[PDB]
Amino acid sequence: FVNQHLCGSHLVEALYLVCGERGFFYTPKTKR
Amino acid sequence: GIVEQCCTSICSLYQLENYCNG
Repeated sequence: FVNQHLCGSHLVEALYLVCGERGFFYTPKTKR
Repeated sequence: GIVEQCCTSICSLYQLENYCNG
């Protein structure tokens, strides 16, 4: 698949587009 | 977790869906 890297707010923005209408977890670890 | 997986290696939309609610 695609050779892209994302860090900080750029990784949050990609997760917001893929998941922000369902909800998501951006914390380094959680109870999942 | 989530913050290292695309910063230290590569990710796609199918890998971002791992961090979705569920």
